[PDB]
Amino acid sequence: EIPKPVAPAPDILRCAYAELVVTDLAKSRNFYVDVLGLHVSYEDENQIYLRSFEEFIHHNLVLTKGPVAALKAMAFRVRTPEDVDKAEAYYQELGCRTERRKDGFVKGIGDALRVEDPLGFPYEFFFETTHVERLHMRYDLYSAGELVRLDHFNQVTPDVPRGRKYLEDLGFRVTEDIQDDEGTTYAAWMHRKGTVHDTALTGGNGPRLHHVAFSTHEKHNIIQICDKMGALRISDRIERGPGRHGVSNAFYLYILDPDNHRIEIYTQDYYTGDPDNPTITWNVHDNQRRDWWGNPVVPSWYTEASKVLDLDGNVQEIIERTDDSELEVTIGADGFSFTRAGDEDGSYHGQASKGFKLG
Amino acid sequence: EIPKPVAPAPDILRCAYAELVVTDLAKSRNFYVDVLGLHVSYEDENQIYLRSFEEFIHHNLVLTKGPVAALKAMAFRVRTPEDVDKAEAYYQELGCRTERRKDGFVKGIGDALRVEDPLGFPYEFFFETTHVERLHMRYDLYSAGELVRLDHFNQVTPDVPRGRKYLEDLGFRVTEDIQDDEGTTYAAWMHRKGTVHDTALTGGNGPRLHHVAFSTHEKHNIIQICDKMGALRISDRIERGPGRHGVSNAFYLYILDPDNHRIEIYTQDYYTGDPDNPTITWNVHDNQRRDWWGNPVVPSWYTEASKVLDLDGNVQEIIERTDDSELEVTIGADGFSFTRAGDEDGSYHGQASKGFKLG
Amino acid sequence: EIPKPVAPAPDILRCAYAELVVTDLAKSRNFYVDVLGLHVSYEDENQIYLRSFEEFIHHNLVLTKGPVAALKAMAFRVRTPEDVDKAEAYYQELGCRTERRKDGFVKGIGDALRVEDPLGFPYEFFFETTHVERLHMRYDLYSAGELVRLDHFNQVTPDVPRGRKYLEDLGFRVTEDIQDDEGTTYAAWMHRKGTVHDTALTGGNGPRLHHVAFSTHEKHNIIQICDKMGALRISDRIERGPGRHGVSNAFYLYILDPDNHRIEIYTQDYYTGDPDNPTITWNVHDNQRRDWWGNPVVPSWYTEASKVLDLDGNVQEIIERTDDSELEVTIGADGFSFTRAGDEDGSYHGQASKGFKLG
Amino acid sequence: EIPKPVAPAPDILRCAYAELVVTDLAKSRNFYVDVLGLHVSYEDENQIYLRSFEEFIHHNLVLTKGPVAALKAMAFRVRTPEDVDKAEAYYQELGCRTERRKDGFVKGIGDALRVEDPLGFPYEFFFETTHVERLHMRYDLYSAGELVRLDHFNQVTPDVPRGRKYLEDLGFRVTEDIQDDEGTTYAAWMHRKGTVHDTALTGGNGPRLHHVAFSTHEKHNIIQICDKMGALRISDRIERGPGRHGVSNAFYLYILDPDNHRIEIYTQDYYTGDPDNPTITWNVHDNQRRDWWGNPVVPSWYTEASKVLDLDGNVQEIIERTDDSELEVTIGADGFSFTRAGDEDGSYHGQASKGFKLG
Ligand SMILES: O=C(O)C(=O)/C=C\C(=C/O)[N+](=O)[O-]
Ligand SMILES: O=C1C=CC([N+](=O)[O-])=C[C@]1(O)OO
Ligand SMILES: O=C1C=CC([N+](=O)[O-])=C[C@]1(O)OO
Ligand SMILES: O=C1C=CC([N+](=O)[O-])=C[C@H]1O
Ligand SMILES: [Ca+2]
Ligand SMILES: [Fe+2]
Ligand SMILES: [Fe+2]
Ligand SMILES: [Fe+2]
Ligand SMILES: [Fe+2]
Repeated sequence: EIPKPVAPAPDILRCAYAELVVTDLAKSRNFYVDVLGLHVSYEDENQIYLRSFEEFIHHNLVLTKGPVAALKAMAFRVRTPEDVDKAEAYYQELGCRTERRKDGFVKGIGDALRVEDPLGFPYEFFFETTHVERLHMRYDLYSAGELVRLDHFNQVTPDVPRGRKYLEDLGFRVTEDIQDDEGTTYAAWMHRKGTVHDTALTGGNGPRLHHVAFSTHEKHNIIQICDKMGALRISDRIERGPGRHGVSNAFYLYILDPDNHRIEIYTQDYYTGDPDNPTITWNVHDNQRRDWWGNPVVPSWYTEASKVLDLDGNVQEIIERTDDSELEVTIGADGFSFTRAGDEDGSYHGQASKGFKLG
Repeated sequence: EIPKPVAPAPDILRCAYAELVVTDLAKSRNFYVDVLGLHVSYEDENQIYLRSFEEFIHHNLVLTKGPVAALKAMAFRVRTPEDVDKAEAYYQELGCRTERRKDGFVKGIGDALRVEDPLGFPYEFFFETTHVERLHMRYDLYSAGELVRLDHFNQVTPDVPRGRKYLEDLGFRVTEDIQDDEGTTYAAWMHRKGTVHDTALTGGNGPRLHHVAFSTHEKHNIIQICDKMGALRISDRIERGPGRHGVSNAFYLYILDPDNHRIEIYTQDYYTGDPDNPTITWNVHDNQRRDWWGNPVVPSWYTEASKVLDLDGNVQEIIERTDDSELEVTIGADGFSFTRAGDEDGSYHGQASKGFKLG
Repeated sequence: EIPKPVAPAPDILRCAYAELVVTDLAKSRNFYVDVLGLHVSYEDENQIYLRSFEEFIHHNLVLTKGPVAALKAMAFRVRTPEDVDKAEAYYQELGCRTERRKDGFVKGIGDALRVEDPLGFPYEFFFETTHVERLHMRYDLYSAGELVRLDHFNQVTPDVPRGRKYLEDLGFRVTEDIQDDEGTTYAAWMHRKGTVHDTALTGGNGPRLHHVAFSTHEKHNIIQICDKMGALRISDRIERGPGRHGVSNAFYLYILDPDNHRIEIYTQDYYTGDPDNPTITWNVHDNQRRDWWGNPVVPSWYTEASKVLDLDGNVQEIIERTDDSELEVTIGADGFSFTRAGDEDGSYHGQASKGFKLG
Repeated sequence: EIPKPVAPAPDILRCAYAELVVTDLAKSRNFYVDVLGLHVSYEDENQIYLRSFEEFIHHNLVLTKGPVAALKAMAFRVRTPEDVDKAEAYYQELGCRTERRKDGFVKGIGDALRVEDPLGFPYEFFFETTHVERLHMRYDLYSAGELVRLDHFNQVTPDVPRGRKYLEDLGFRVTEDIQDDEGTTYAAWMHRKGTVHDTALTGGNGPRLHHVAFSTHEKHNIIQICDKMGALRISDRIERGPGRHGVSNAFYLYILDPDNHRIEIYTQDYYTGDPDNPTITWNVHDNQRRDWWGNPVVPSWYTEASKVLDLDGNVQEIIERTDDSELEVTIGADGFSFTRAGDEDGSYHGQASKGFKLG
């Protein structure tokens, strides 16, 4: 569907920051800085610029006050200045709306391209950025739940193979995926920096942003987040987890900000930088693929995701998935999942694992 | 009401071991030894004797081959040889059936008393025991999921207040409980050794044994047990967890052995040895009381538990609870739970937390 | 030989708090509160009262402004009010000075007895204390190096067997000790609460206070204290560690406060509550006894310790040890230590392990 | 002084494996397999092939029986089969001895080029390697001390700047170095894979191999290695640590194999893949540069290192450093180090930190 341009792909380094529209800047500030302990690079009455403990670029998260909570841009750092020109020609050849600012769209970023990409997502490409104090040895500042890096984004899109091919052309390498025996793809993970992923597609009504993911050093740092959320009596904002993922093998947690933007806390996946890095495909009915301990996937995880904006700041039209639903085929009334393939013991039919059905 | 005897209670030091009857010895061995890493002190075609990493007494668990899987004895060590006589007098005055074996009921234990207690539970009291090599610095043997001590038992009984009074008289001090505003007690925790408990009472049809708990050093050790069960493709034997308890504050996991005896893995509760240790009462509707992160309590946790035997080796008849059911008042069709008292937001009506209903 | 009184010992529960005299109260506040994260129960111009994360009694540590930095009192909590009576009668029979104050010596303590004990140490015994908010679930307050309990004191005294027998009559049970093949005892560890110790004797010139130890939950919380002191550029106040102890098997770290009072951080020793708990004796020349990894023991650890005060607030006269010196016999010019008993390989003559002499 | 070739550099992915010659195969196997838990990919009477938990290529270490313990090859994987031709051309232009084997030098490596590089080190470049089962989710085989990846090499060489420029032409990017005000360089670290390093240069008599480094997931894994070595009564084989590095910010430990080959265990350094990644220069006298906590650097760490072999299997002649010795300027009789720059308090003159002097 999406052809490969003749123009060369920009050389993408890694996911770098997201810009999220939030409704109430103070309430968001409490969440990101007071609960989560992210580091303020800059803030005013309109925006809060936040970085992780080990980051030296200006920010990993920008929160912008607005009327409608949404993703405004997912940004990728490119290797050279010229790569911003290479990105522009690329998305031009594709027929996508693009916007170039030599001065950047946000503080702490220089020359940048924003695009409405083929999947309806607002991507940013940029090289130039304001270096700040790298806080990686500032143990006087370290919190028990310290967020040390931006790791990845996850995008909800109807047709996964279509998006996958397009990301592949752009230079992302696919590391794992979820399929069924009848040829349906439910999800795919792909990378540039040599971790399991820098972004990922999740099958579903799209464009929507599923989540943004930050890394911690150790599993006990993720346990601390949960513990702190209990003490602040906000455990209702813990959406799902903690657990160990099947796909990626990372220890994980999903939480929800004031505007229901989903944040993932993530640690200890594996190295993927070799070009013949072996791929891993999971069957959708495998009850260890998402939570390795067989714990049930929370139904909100499959249905809820953030709005995304176009370049005029307007919410993008959602298109409905027509391929089968992961929720439905695993935990819905006609779904099933298994612990050992072909074994009736430890399998679930028409309900989730651990004795639950959908609420 | 169980009367306080005139006879002095045995000075109980701690929970010491449990004797569990199992149907297939070889399968059971694979779980406790090969999966969980417990250390064999003795075995034959009929029994397996197992101790934790820091134990010096002969064993913490005895698996005994039998035709019906059940708790045969929950054993407590007492401070002196003389306390065994005390225990016999005490139980006789209560009108209970007792049996005394000067050379013990199981290997590695000397003079012992077993009783059918007023709650219908098979308790043992002993002092004499064969000292073995204490493995506390045998780091050459240390597993990534190493089980380091026996921590507690947990008992299902229909009338908690009644059992509580009897256990206080016996010298246990209640450290935490769960109650509602209408007079109902759903569970109680009680100790001798200065941790949160040596046993506890869980409201339900009983006598049934709810679980036996072992401790790890660190939270990562419990994570590894989950990870290993995932690798062995027996995640369906993970019943509930891992999580942070409210009551007790401990990190925890619950897993099911081949006869569905429930085992808890536990770490990092607090010191309770001062005689005026503050008692903590939780409301039964508080959705952070069992799992602090608010994850739903799996239904089987409330409905399933092991049979217990009398002194003749027959299963004790089960007496139904008539008091309110914790399951029903919190996660049942007319149930209710809350995150913040008096707040509707993050409350649950007629269902479980995180988007689930009972399957 | 200190005689055994006819009067019964008081029932001691555990070590409870220390009172340290400090010379600059602001400078000390910065260390114990800002660096270490101790929680303030009460403060004014003259005194700071601090508790650990899991404590429900008023405080574990009192910092008292004064002219000469010293130990003012090491306090042990007793099981009942009448144990303070037993304590007074006990020490009086011993011929020791006593002072009783019905309203206590520091805020938050009630009826209290302080004594100049047979070894020159200021011991306190009390029962009454003001209960405070137990912060054990206050994870919104939890530091990456959080101190969770008061664990023990360690005293320096010239004649270890003499002190040992006195502490034994007083109800403490020896757990581990250090001796040589010539009859000399160098150190002894003894307890009431069922951990390795509540106090301990280190041979040397005394009465002096070697240290006060606080516990953490996990090994990484001790690592963080080190990492924080690095980031505050006060690494010169890390005296020794971190490491794994041979004796006690605890993970450990020694640091120095503004007045050189030594503080230990400690986690994960083993259960000692059974009366036949197997005692362990190490040879003084075993290079794994103090640090299990063989790392050398810093000479200041052997030579430096705090002054103690008598009941009139004057520094106790120091009596010189004549028994052999641990320092000299192990790491001095004619000292010796071994890795494997009998083996010349991995032994050290006239120097420290790992390639070092003493400066 | 090493000129840049006109021939394009091979595209280097990462350090891949080391081949070490050992004198007693059986004893070396005990150390690497039974003590350290590395995984066998192939073994016979002459050689052991070992890999780390997360590796998919054939091996990360080859132990080769032979007369003199030494490094035989340090191998880097390249991007494409063609990069092997490029490396041959590159080194031929340098005037270095080369040897090309189309079916490789060791099992499970295909087309390979070995060389005697300008510093005298036997480098290998390959692309082709036999894929093996990636053990990253094999938690049934995970050890409490698990080694999860090969992270880096560290080479000892007399002229750090000379070596630095040659590695830079070869595509390695410098991340951190150690220098003094007089203009001497003592040490430099350089990468390809996006971590602090794939190889490093330590100033000293060379060519020697300083160490081979493996990563763990968490800091506790490294503490387990030290605990297990105390239990095996081989703590004398613990050379240095465990510690937090200043350079790299990684938690670390140095141990010694039966042939005195040094192994580093290492975790949690930071991301370096952006092309403008800030370089960090430390002053040689800063006592927090090597151990962040101020612990002394063991002198053997500076003086001892492994012989390396030329292409005929003969040991390479060692050239003496004429630049200043890091040992002598920091811990030698004329050296010094500081905690805070310019502050004499926490400074050390003519000795090491923590009250120690050179052995
Ligand atoms: O004595 C302590 O300090 C302690 O906590 C336990 C043991 C100890 C030294 O102090 N040790 O070196 O083994
Ligand atoms: O981070 C992730 C990796 C694995 C995964 N999953 O559920 O296994 C989902 C996930 O959230 O996708 O981005
Ligand atoms: O270990 C326990 C402590 C707390 C608890 N719970 O679910 O809170 C249950 C529990 O399992 O009872 O013994
Ligand atoms: O790997 C490292 C990192 C830093 C370092 N150092 O002494 O700081 C030495 C090495 O062996
Ligand atoms: Ca009610
Ligand atoms: Fe994710
Ligand atoms: Fe329990
Ligand atoms: Fe101590
Ligand atoms: Fe290194």
